[PDB]
Formats: sequence, C-alpha cells, structure tokens
Amino acid sequence: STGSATTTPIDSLDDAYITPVQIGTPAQTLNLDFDTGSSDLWVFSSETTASEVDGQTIYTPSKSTTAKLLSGATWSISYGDGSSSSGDVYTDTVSVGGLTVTGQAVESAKKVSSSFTEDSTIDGLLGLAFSTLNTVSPTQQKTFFDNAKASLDSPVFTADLGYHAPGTYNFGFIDTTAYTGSITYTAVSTKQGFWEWTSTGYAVGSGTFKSTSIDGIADTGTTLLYLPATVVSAYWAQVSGAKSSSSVGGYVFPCSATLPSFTFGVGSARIVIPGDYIDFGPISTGSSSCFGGIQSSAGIGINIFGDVALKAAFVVFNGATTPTLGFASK
Repeated sequence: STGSATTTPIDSLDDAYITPVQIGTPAQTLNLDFDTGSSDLWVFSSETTASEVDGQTIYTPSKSTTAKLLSGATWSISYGDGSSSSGDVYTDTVSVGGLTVTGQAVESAKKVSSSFTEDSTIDGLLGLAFSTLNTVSPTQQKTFFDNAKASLDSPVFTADLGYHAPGTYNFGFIDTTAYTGSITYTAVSTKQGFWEWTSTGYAVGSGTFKSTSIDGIADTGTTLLYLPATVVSAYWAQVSGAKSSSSVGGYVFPCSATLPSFTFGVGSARIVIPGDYIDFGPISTGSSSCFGGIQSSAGIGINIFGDVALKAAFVVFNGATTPTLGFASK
C-alpha cells in the first residue's frame, strides 16, 4: 500500500504545516501537524477542557463506531518549546492520504497548553519519530508509520514541504518526479528516538564550504533551523545590522536586508536554503526588526534541522531495519 497527502502552511510565514487525517467511522477529518520529532498522535477532542478549545476541530470518539477506549492508558507530553498536552487513549481507524491503519492509538487530549489553544489551525499532532518516544503509559503505543510499515510497498515516508506553498507527505514510495538530481542517503542514530544524523558542514551565501560534523535531528514539527552558536554567528555576521536580542529571544535583522543563502552538507551533497526562507518577518506587527530563521541551539541541547532546512529539500525517512535519511534538491 501507499498514501499521499498534501500538507499546507498554517500561515504566511510557514510557521507549521497541517495535513488532513481521517479518524474513525464515519471519518472525522482533523488537520494534524506531522512531527518527525515526536511519537504521539494526539487530537483535540470532545474530552478537551472546553475553555482550552478555541476553533479547533475535535475528535468525538463516541461518534465513531470503530473507536475503543484503551483501558487504563494515559499520555502526557512536553515539547521542546515548553508546550504540553495530556489525556486518555482510544484505538481507532486512521487514514492518511488513502493509507489506512486499523487499531491506531489516538491520544485524546483532556488538557492542552495555551499555545495549542491559541492556534486554531492545528487540531493535533501526528508523531513520526521512533515509537520508543511514545508517551502512552503503562503500555507504550506505536506511531502511525510503525503500524503501517509492514503493509507499505517500501518502509519509507517522504516530506516535501513547500516554501509559502503546499507540499506533500508520501508513505510507502519515493516520487522520483518530486526532486532534481539524486538522493543522498546518510546514517541515522535512533539512540535518542529521533531521526538523528550528522551534516558534513555548511556555507554562508557564496562563501567557502566549512567541513565540520553537525549532529542534529530532522524535525518537521520545528519551524526554524537551530545550529551551534559558532555557525549561527557566522551566518548573521553577513547581514548588516543583524544582532542577537535577548529581549526578543534570538537573532533579529533589519527588514530592509537581503538575506544570504545557507548551505548544509549531506555527505558530499549540498542543500541550499535560499535567503528568503530565513526571513520570519517583523517581530511584532509594523516593526522594522525581523526575526531570523536560523537560531542558536545552545540552549536546546541538540541541533534541529527544522522546516527552514527541510523545505529546501525532498527528504526521505527510510524506516528499514537500519534507518537512514535521504536528501535531494528540488
């Protein structure tokens, strides 16, 4: 089997991408944030504290003839940005882009943190990291991809995120028309439960490529590109007037600037992020200070190849017995 679904930016900055997901019988379609940095499929629901729902579409398990309470199971998650959610668990039929999994754990939120409530466009998350990170207790549950894997034509999914435009998540096949050149594959460590890999270096604009190992994670659920402070300083030094602002929380730059590209290495191959992709717009409405899309990871503990990086590539998440990542230009 295969599946193919369009993923759509939630706003004009590509802050996140939503993909429609069919849950239950008859289907209830929710728009989920596919997140290769986490491993829970959780949804706003009829169980979510009413004051914490503000415009999201909810899953109502009592209206699904295939829903079954997973007795005793609870979940609770905290994300790298400080947001969180928790609740109980049902199993139900879940379909993405024509690919159906029966008995998928659907984690129903009883509580969500304010950032989720405040984002009316995201009805939940669909985790695509390794199932070892799934938070369901006392019986850890598998991701949608893990459940689908054996049925797929090939045990892979691909992320093709658009810049200011829709893109595609495919399951079970590699669309050879969706990228240019060849796909360069690179080793993955699953030791932390992430799609963790090592970039071979970087360049700023037309500058020389610096060969240096940068370990990080491919994370579709993170907006920005978070890299070591040395790398980030070298990038923003090429933008007149750019500076790190403790009050804003990162590097800002004059909105009148033209940003240089940023290249990252994948083996001997190179992925070029155009400068435009690094502009996240005014820090507040009407400001002439703009927020940068490359930020320091120094306070995170891990480097994160988030959407800013991934949307410059066609990305293969190869879930074979020994997982690997593939990157192609497009």
